[PDB]
Amino acid sequence: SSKWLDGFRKWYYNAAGFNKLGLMRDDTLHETEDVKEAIRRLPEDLYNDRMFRIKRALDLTMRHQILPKDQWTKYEEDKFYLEPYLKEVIRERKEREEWAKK
Amino acid sequence: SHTDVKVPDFSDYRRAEVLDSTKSSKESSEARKGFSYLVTATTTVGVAY
Amino acid sequence: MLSRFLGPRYRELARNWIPTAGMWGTVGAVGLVWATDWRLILDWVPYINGKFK
Amino acid sequence: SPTIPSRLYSLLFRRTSTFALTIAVGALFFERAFDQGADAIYEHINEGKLWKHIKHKYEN
Amino acid sequence: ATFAQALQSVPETQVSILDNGLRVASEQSSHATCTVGVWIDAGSRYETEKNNGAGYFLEHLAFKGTKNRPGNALEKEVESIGAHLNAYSTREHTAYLIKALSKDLPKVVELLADIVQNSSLEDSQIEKERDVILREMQENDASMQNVVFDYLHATAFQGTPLAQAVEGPSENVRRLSRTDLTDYLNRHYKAPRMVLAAAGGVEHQQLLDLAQKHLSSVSRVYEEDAVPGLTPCRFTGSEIRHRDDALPLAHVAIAVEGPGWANPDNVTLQVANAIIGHYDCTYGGGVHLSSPLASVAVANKLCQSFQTFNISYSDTGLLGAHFVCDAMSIDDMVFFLQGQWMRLCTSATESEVTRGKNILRNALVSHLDGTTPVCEDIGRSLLTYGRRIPLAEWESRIQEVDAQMLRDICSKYFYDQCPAVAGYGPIEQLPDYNRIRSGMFWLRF
Amino acid sequence: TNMRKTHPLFKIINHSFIDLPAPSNISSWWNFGSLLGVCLMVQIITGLFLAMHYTSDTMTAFSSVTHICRDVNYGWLIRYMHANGASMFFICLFLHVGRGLYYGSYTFMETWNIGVLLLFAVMATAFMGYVLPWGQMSFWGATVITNLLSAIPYIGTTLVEWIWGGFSVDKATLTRFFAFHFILPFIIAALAIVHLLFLHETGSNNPTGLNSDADKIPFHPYYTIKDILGILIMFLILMTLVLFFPDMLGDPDNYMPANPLNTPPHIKPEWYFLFAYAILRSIPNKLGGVLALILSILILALMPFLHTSKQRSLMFRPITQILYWILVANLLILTWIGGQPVEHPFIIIGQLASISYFSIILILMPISGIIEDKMLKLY
Amino acid sequence: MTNMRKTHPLFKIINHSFIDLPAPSNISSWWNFGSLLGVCLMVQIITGLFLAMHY
Ligand SMILES: CCCCCCCCCCCCCCCCCC(=O)OC[C@H](COP(=O)(O)OCCN)OC(=O)CCCCCCCCCCCCCCCCC
Ligand code: HEM
Ligand code: HEM
Ligand code: HEM
Ligand code: HEM
Repeated sequence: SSKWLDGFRKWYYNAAGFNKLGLMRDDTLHETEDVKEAIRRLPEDLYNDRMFRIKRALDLTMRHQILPKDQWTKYEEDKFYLEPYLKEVIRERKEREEWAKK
Repeated sequence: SHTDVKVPDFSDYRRAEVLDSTKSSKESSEARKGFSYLVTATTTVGVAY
Repeated sequence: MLSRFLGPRYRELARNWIPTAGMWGTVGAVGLVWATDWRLILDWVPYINGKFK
Repeated sequence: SPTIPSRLYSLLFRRTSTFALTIAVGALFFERAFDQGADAIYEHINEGKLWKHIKHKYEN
Repeated sequence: ATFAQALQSVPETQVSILDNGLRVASEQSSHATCTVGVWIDAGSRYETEKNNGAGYFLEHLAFKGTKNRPGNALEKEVESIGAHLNAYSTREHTAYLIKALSKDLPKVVELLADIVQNSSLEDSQIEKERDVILREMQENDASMQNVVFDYLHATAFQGTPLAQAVEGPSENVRRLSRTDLTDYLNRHYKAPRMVLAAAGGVEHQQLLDLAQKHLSSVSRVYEEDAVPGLTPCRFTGSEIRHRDDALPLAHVAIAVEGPGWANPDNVTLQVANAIIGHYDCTYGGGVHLSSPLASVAVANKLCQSFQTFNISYSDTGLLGAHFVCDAMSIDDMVFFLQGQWMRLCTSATESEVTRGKNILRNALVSHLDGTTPVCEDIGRSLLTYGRRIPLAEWESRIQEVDAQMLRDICSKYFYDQCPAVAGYGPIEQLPDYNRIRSGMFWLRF
Repeated sequence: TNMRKTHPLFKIINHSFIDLPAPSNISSWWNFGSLLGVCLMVQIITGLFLAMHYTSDTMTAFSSVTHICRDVNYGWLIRYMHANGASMFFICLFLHVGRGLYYGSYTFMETWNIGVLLLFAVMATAFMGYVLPWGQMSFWGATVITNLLSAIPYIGTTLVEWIWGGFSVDKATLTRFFAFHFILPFIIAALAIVHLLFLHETGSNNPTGLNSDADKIPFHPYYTIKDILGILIMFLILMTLVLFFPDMLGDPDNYMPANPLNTPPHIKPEWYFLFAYAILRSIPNKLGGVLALILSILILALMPFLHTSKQRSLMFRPITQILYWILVANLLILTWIGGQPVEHPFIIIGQLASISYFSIILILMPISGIIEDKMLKLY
Repeated sequence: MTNMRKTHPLFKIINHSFIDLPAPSNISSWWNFGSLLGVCLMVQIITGLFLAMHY
């Protein structure tokens, strides 16, 4: 966990390949009701940054190109911008479901 | 006036058990529904055959 | 009951709707033996057995 | 007394599943009765002409 | 303190009967102000379509002067003590009530002595109240909710005395004379049909002494010795639809026949209404209201508002819902509303039954706060039930309702019935009666 | 004013093909879908010109087909493009389903289910069409696969007597197979209309799997000329497969007349069925083999409920990419094994191939999805 | 909660054409012949399908 799991996480981040399209991790998440609500709750700056990064990725995958290596999203600089919003939406959905159980 | 309107006479059209205005319903509604749904059930039986 | 239909309320819905589903299953079984003219089950009744199907 | 359509509605025609069960059982009994009656009408109008009336001289 | 013995700590209404058959009932509390009223079994259901507006016209004239106090002097007798004098008339019950202080308790009974006994009907007052009531109904037909409820009573109770409005048609208002009002007062303001109710800082013995000394001369004797019977009314499943596209949004009410007062399953029906409840556009909860009709109506923005009613009369009544919405959603609201009714006939679970019981308990206790609602309940209960039901008895009757008898009662009254529909406004998308009649049952049941 | 948006017939064409928003980054694989439609039309058109001379009778079916090839003007051309167009139809169909599996296109559940209904219909249509020329392989393949369809106790024997119209495969079976083979492509065309209708409520998927609503382009003129180019490439492949190797994919044993007493040493279906055939004989029980064939073709229907990743496409999932390509490799091995006789070592290879196929689809891909979810620090 | 009659797409199509289609109230028995032509077309398809199985 100390030595190579972080190293294997870095190698897997390089190998998965959304960093060379300029995407962050949370841009790659497939939408559900939860993800759409979490995106709807985002502020305007992060929403506009996300949508520009997504359409830049679609432009790059149109031409079958990738970003230059200095413009690849770094593993440490990758911010998890969405997942507190997603965790709050998941928590309130679980609260609604457990109320509907009883 | 909204109080000036009233429903006209339907005594040419309504059934004999609901013709009497001073007798309450929910005494013959089951018989009327049973007769109409009996017609529906019998023609459903014929169509199914 | 995949992940979140487990509770007292859906148990109550099941206890309300199994009699209706059982009556519908009786309808389906009677329609099956009626349409297919099943030799095993239609041969118990006294009335239909005049033509012996 | 409650009438015959009243008991039919309160006992069979109220729900839809009991309605469908009544329709199915009535279809069974009705196809039995109708087929026997229509067939019997058919040999009563055509007596001595069908094969079933004359398969006694040659059946042995 | 448990709710049951806290409900038992409420003081009991004391009821007593004079030699005229007039009932006198009082409830004592610690308030400095009292509410005293007279309740009479004289509504529009006791009329014979030539005196169709006699009760409304009489309740207009009743504060205009007596044979002892000529006109405005009566007003001074109310306004020099700060008392508030009020009257209303339903289709069955007519009330003259007044809120005053306790120290003025004798003299105010004097007013209810001669309001219902010695009303003086001056002819100038007759034509003045005639054209006042004409412009009053010309004002009242603008309110689409009153129009829809009067249309619902017209189409639900066709050819019966319960279809007609309390105000009556405009042609009788220009035709009621002095002798007809005298005949109505003689036939219907009799002794055994009158309940003198008091609530608040009153004592039953002092109220009885005042009631004897004032109202011991109320008639009890008949004019033509022909008892006006209160016949059963035939509920008719039908529709009425007044299409007016210039109106901004439509009011639609759908009802079925309900049991009335004497049938205890009415309480069960109340819990059913408490499951569906009400919704308005100016609420606060939003999508998180417990009522699924309200939640879907705010999720799809279907309706401006809806409410559920259980109106009762002598061995009959109406039971249903009324919604105002824009035109483009009308049928969808109907569909959703009908679906809720079908759930209450088929899939009633104990959680919403407990919620509806709690809502009915809180609404029933909180409605009986105030001397005027307590006096209203006393007078209406002694006219309808013949006795005052204590709130502990209501609590015991509520507590016996579970989900099984709820869906039994709802399958009795809602499932596969013929409703009465009343629409007003842009009601083109309001479905035809065969669609509502098909929505009164499920094919999955 | 304009007819493209107001005329009720041109409004449908404009909404479906002209001003339809499509993702700007979809690869050539999406062209396969339109190619399938083109193949359908081609098959239907060529099928109609086979029907103007075909005689559905066991005495004069083989003779009628030879008369089509030898005496009808360009009749050999129409017959061999019908056969190789059936083969090209199945190639495009397989790549269409592979595109659906790889890029997470099964989350459109209604479109996916109308798809697997279409797949069932075209498999049955190709089966009865292959029975139609009434050679040795047609008769014996029909007899073998329908007799193993008869394996259900108390029900299957009455169903196989009803399907055959007699004791075995005979003239009634040939004529009813001709009627069914003619009429099934029109239900296929209507189901393709419903397929496209269920697609167009939500739009196409893109290779990245992301929301392409930030960057979409009209279908005209881009994907119009892209699908035209794909049509031209497909017609190159098809006309090379007809004009140069007309029976490379075919089977020579179908060129003898149907002798009912001449059992061939090998009996095979066509190649596009063969993998299911190798799943059929991988179990030594007839109920087990037929039901396993049903699960091997209905596991596509079970696929949308076996998705566990918080992502959609396999573009950012390398382990599940490896498992997918192992699955495709296993499918290729199953096709080769179903081509092969039932001897050593083909029986154990086929058994391990079917076991690994069901294990990879059912078990290993959700495990790989949850492993990659844990690996990406989100679970 | 939604209405599956008016939101599901092919259910929306059949609801537009067959259930909630605004038709004139006074059309006579001469307006039944379009549906008669449709059902007779369907009868022709089914009976010809069963005829072509032996022709
Ligand atoms: C830690 C790995 C490091 C690799 C370093 C390679 C050189 C790196 C420097 C040069 C750059 C080369 C190009 C880089 C390509 C992309 C990055 C890369 O190398 O990825 C490695 C690749 C995918 O990585 P990952 O998914 O993590 O591997 C898991 C292994 N299963 O994984 C692989 O390539 C491994 C694939 C193994 C597949 C084995 C399949 C065996 C089973 C096949 C059965 C088929 C059916 C048989 C019949 C069944 C029935 C009998
Ligand atoms: C009868 C043969 C078939 C025809 C004619 C057909 C037709 C089409 C067409 C025209 C499209 C739109 C163009 C495209 O996106 O490629 C499409 C897309 C699609 N088809 Fe089919 N299809 C067929 C078979 C199947 C099968 C068998 C499946 C299921 C495995 C399927 C599932 C899909 C899916 C999921 C899409 C959506 C594409 C995406 O957004 O990724 N199709 N099909
Ligand atoms: C309505 C359209 C169609 C008609 C009228 C039709 C008609 C025919 C006819 C008459 C034959 C026998 C003539 C011959 O074998 O050369 C035939 C064979 C065949 N058809 Fe079709 N067909 C149609 C669509 C299809 C489709 C969509 C497929 C693909 C699934 C297909 C696959 C085949 C195959 C594989 C053969 C056997 C070719 C061979 O002799 O090897 N047909 N078809
Ligand atoms: C193939 C046979 C035909 C079918 C299946 C068919 C089907 C229909 C149907 C279902 C309707 C609507 C119901 C009705 O109004 O009766 C209709 C209406 C109509 N059809 Fe046809 N039709 C056929 C032949 C024709 C022909 C030959 C004409 C032209 C002379 C025609 C002209 C019309 C017109 C003008 C209407 C509308 C009449 C109205 O709205 O009152 N149809 N058809
Ligand atoms: C696609 C559906 C249809 C099929 C498969 C079909 C098939 C056939 C077949 C096999 C026959 C020969 C049987 C015989 O003649 O005894 C036939 C005859 C005939 N069909 Fe059709 N048919 C279809 C639709 C129609 C339609 C729509 C019409 C026109 C209303 C029609 C009119 C006729 C007529 C008039 C005959 C001659 C009947 C006779 O003289 O015996 N068919 N059809």
